[PDB]
Amino acid sequence: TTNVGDSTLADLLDHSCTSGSGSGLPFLVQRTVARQITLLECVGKGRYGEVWRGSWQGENVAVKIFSSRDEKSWFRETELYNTVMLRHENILGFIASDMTSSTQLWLITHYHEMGSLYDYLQLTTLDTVSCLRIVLSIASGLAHLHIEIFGTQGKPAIAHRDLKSKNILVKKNGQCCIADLGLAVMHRVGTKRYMAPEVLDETIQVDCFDSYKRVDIWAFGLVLWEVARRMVSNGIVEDYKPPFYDVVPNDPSFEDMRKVVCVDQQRPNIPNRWFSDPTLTSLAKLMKECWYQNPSARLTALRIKKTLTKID
Amino acid sequence: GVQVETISPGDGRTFPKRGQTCVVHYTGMLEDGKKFDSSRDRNKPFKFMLGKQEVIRGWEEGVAQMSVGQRAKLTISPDYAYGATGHPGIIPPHATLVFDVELLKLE
Ligand SMILES: c1cc(-c2cnn3cc(-c4ccc(OCCN5CCCCC5)cc4)cnc23)ccn1
Repeated sequence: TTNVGDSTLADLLDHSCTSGSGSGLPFLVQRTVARQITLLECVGKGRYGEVWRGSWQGENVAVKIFSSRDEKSWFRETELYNTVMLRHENILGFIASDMTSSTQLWLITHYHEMGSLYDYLQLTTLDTVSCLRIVLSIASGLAHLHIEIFGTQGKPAIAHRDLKSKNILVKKNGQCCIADLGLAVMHRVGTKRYMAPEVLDETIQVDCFDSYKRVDIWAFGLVLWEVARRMVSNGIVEDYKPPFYDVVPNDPSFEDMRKVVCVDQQRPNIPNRWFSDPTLTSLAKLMKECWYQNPSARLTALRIKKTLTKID
Repeated sequence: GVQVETISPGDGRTFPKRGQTCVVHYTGMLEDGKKFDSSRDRNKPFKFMLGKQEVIRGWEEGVAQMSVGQRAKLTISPDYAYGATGHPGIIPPHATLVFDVELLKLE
């Protein structure tokens, strides 16, 4: 029940920047809000645990309740958001983390009722404007993760390491935001389907931060392909498929992927109908420059954002 | 568990009970004095209801031992704070915490 002085989450999130004070609510407030949330309905579930829609004082929140198998993701995700000021409109907005009590680990964030891009693409087709808006916003979120910013207001470079359409949410305004920083590195292993060749054949230069950024870029190219399939041109559109759907089984093994990507050197196929639309011709070219076997040759996140901004 | 060092008296008569909202100002620090949070830095009083487990156990016992107006320094051992786990990237594992707390008002 409401009293004079109460704040909404927007107010609580806003008065929260003294350098070192984190992306979410004030550190002592996180627990109190966590324990005042009513959980309502389960909206996702997987090897990571479950996401619930909850409410706090009349507002929707998402609560991720981690499975015991994936506690290190809770710790790392919570540490990243508490240590760093990571606030961007294309990165999922962190609110609070809490452990209860034989023990539940919670990460509470903004709730996106449209759900994941993965589900979004299965339930709808896209036009030029909405396709570009989706892939640009992902590019922007990812460029922001990758960029080091200095000063009292700043953040280190961050690589994600498990970019996939299931870890992208759709906002009501039709832009997306990247979620799930449980594997992120600052300057469990990735989902196998989206692993870059250097991860699959373990030649990744594991002490060069740029290696991890280039792993993100590979995955980002796969997501573009997923998204571009669903843009209609001349009445034609491809059915939603995940990357490598035709050459690896569901839940592919590390070995299945390595054979396809590294030994046989396969890449997702570019539909020929795309070459008669200028935006998909451009997205086609963007994709291919994310999929060089030489990780150094791949486009940066800032360049993709720049290139996508010009297609318009 | 939790030590209460009075820095300035309250009324010595109005102590919070079950179902009361305590309105406080706080500055939380690590054992060596490093500030990790303060409601004074943002000039927004913090509120919690006693007997709902909304706060770490040390805060709940410690503030229950204070009377309105009182400022006191709470030294809270990890079993009554964030335990083995801490709070990643802010409170380390096995942290003793010192909170400077003023009981402004009950509601
Ligand atoms: C990762 C993701 C999230 C997250 C934030 N918002 N959010 C929203 C969803 C979401 C997923 C699916 C949704 O579908 C809505 C309709 N379905 C219908 C069938 C079952 C109930 C809901 C709605 C919302 C999933 N995850 C999140 C939070 C933390 N980590």
